[PDB]
Amino acid sequence: ALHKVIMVGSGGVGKSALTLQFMYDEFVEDYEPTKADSYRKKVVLDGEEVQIDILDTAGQEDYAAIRDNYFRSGEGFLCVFSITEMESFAATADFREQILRVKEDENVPFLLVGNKSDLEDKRQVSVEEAKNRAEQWNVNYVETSAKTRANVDKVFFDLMREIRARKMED
Amino acid sequence: TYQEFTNIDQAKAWGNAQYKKYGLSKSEKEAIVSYTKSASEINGKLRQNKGVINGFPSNLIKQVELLDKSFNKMKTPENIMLFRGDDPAYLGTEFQNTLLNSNGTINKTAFEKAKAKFLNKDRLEYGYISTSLMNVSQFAGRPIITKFKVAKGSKAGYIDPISAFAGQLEMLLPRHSTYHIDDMRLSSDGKQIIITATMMGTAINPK
Ligand SMILES: NC(=O)c1ccc[n+]([C@@H]2O[C@H](COP(=O)([O-])OP(=O)(O)OC[C@H]3O[C@@H](n4cnc5c(N)ncnc54)[C@H](O)[C@@H]3O)[C@@H](O)[C@H]2O)c1
Ligand SMILES: Nc1nc2c(ncn2[C@@H]2O[C@H](COP(=O)(O)OP(=O)(O)O)[C@@H](O)[C@H]2O)c(=O)[nH]1
Ligand SMILES: [Mg+2]
Repeated sequence: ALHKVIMVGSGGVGKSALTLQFMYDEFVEDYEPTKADSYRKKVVLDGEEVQIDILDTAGQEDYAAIRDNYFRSGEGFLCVFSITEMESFAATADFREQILRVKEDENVPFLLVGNKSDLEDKRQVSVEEAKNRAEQWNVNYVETSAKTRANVDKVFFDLMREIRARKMED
Repeated sequence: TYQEFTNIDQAKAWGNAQYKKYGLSKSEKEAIVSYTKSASEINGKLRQNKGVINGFPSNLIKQVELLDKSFNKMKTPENIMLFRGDDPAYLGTEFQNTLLNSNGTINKTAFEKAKAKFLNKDRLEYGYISTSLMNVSQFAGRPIITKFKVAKGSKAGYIDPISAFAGQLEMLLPRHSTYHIDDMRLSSDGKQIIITATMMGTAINPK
């Protein structure tokens, strides 16, 4: 089994840092903002050996045909914002709309990810507003830190479980 | 040395001479016309997303693609000075209602803070950068004036002949551009911050 994950979210939210923490258990600071890469690794998911496929999108130059292609190919989405940037939270609705427009399936595996949880002292987005949005969207909200590893494995594994459940029907 | 136009008719002559060679398509011109009507909205979304466009709706993302690619046809033939007017929020949210003294002069504390924040540093702009060939348009009265030093061969388009606001002598620069702030001073007026910056280039370079 291969579970195809797409990272989405505004520039600078931590998509790359999250991906590299998951992949190689390292905190990578200031990874090239406009650089995209794909990653693949074998994991044991609830006693079963599977592969995860992660596309860490850049997004600054992903025009209609490019983004539509990878939204269609993607099976699950980590929608990341930074808890320190309200604008990045506001933007999450846009990524989700565009994902929903191409997938025409509201039941798409999707997690809302509030990253940079170590930066509580600079928080701009309340837990209340994010949890409320997650409920409205019928998805889970998880707060992460690629710096401290907080909930990083959790979001990737939880999304995989959702992709797996969706594949089970049928 | 960077050309700096001292006369509107000369600037227009130079601009028209560049424009004549662009050979823009119908859809490219339409995207540009629409930009001149909607810049702050398009640039607002680019800034909100730090340049990421994959959440943009169809109409907006196609406009961005057309704008981006039109710069393959629009380059400056020589080193040129471009002028830009900005409002206080350009310096940051903390400057928005904070830049000006009650008598209309730039506050010296605000200025010193801005100088520490930006001087001798690179700055990245997520939006397209609207500028003018001269400093006599309606934007010349804004509290922040930027003089951009734009090198020969750089992506830069004279779009006045198709702008919804002819007379602005508009030179558009690509989005996602970095420039280095070389100098920051107060006008003799004390009413404006004058910034001199060297344009470095854009990250958006489609085939
Ligand atoms: N401003 C100029 O000197 C200039 C030059 C030529 C043409 N124009 C015309 O004016 C319109 C565009 O106006 P504009 O240049 O103010 O649009 P803009 O999108 O660049 O800026 C909109 C507002 O945001 C501010 N701003 C700019 N960069 C910012 C940043 N990085 N962070 C926070 N705020 C920032 C601006 O000062 C302005 O108040 C277009 O129709 C264009 O044709 C403007
Ligand atoms: N303090 C802190 N910084 C982070 C975290 N995640 C990412 N960063 C930093 O935030 C910036 C943007 O991160 P990046 O992963 O490149 O964001 P991306 O553009 O979405 O891929 C970089 O300077 C990272 O080092 C985090 O959880 N905590
Ligand atoms: Mg990245």
